[PDB]
Amino acid sequence: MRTVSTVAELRAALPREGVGFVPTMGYLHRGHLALVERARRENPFVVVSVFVNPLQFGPGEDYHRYPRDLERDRALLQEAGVDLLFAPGVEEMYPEGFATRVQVEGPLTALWEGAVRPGHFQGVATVVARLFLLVQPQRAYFGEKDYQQLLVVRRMVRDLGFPVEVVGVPTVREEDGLALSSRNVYLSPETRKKAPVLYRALLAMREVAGQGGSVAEALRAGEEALRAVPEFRKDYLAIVHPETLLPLSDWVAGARGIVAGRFPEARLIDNLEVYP
Amino acid sequence: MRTVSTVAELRAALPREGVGFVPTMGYLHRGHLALVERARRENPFVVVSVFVNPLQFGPGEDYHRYPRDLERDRALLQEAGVDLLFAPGVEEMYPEGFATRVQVEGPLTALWEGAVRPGHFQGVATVVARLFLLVQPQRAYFGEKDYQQLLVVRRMVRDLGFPVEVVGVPTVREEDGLALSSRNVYLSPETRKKAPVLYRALLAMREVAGQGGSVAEALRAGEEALRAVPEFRKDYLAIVHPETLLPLSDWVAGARGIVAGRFPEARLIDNLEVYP
Ligand SMILES: [Cl-]
Ligand SMILES: [Cl-]
Ligand SMILES: [Cl-]
Ligand SMILES: [Cl-]
Ligand SMILES: [Cl-]
Repeated sequence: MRTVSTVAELRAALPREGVGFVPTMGYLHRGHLALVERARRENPFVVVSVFVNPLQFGPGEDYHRYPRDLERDRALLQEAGVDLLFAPGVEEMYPEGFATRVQVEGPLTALWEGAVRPGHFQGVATVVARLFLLVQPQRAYFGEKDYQQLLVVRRMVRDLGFPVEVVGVPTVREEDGLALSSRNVYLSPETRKKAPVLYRALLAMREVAGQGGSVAEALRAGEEALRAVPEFRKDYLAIVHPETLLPLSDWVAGARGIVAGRFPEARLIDNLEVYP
Repeated sequence: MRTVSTVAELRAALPREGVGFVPTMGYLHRGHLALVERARRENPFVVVSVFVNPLQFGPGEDYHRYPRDLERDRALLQEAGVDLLFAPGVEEMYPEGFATRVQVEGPLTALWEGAVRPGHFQGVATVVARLFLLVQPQRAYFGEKDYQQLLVVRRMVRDLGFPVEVVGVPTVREEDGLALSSRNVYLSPETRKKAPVLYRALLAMREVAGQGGSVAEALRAGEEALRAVPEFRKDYLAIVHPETLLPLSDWVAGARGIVAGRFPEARLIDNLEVYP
């Protein structure tokens, strides 16, 4: 695996065909590797980027606190069979004079995570657009854990016409169900025990949906699950349309349950298909 | 030459390399042809788009009356040796659900045209980004007459990483100096006679610059020239830095004289290098 940190070397190290791409912010875990394997198996050349993007971190968030361990990532990727690792510095990605932004507007970015993290999706859209242009991938892989982000990237791709196939990969979970996330390291031993509540709430809703319950009844079951863990401050809990993320008035194939909230030392999010 | 109106036909007809691209809003004139000849000479495959982009027009502007005649444009491009003409409908460029925008921030889009036309450059950046992604050109050609627009496109390309070489082509003018423009068709016979005043003012500033006069002296000469035509209501007249568009206190190579204003039936703009 060749490691590069500049745009110049990146472009020269890239073939024009069969590129599978996996954008990440470093401090990789079992979950990221699932994306890399998927990419490795489907494309002759695999590229993974590691870059903590300042643009998607807003006021009051964890930019400087974000987990960083390049050598650990470089060793993990090298072993995963990745051909190219792009680990640029902030000034390589955003040199002096940088002033362009890409943003998906409307309900897709105004609701849920967009309401809790204003400006977050503009930062994501901007860095993804740039990465797609620098890498020119045939396929790009994203985790379903960040479902809204996945839809935002798909919308930007469809709207602007990027010739990139965006692939969503199922969420990797711990035995107790806690979705893997680099931010889980924030959790203390005690909070980690309560963390499974998000997935628990989501399962409660899927259960009602399977028993023939209404959307409203499913939401109630989910609310109750969360209420049992007051330490968890809920941001939102809903059952939304799989493509528009609008609250559902009735069930539709692919109905998505989404939840988010925060414990004192960290914020967590999760989602799951509740119907059928 | 072949004419296509859908993204599907476009992508299927495009080669992977050697594409020279000229984006336009139609109702072509000799000036557009200069861009086309430049692209034809420097590239094996030439693509021209004709699309009046609603995103770059304001509510009180001329979107509805903008000159349109695809047949005449086709005949012209046919003789010019163009390979592919992309003439999409609004529905094809911006289908239901379209919600993404691209914008260059800062003084570059806030000054001059950006102040007179709020949101104009976001509209330009957005459609150009999309056209670049659909066409995937090696080189894209723009007229220097819309100098600020040329810089904005260059900044977007530089920032996002578009593998596109943006070529600026010198302005084509009538014998009396008026820069050719599709909107010149709005001018009444009497106004057309007074319209050369913008170019005259620019020439007056270059004259002073060439004689060793100061920037301030050059501006006075330009203002005096404009005052000869009271029917012309100036938006701005300045001598600016060629890259930042900031007003100059002293001469620098590439110093650009820029002017814009309105006649009752049409708004005109023009610019010229006044130094050295
Ligand atoms: Cl990540
Ligand atoms: Cl983040
Ligand atoms: Cl045009
Ligand atoms: Cl316009
Ligand atoms: Cl307006």
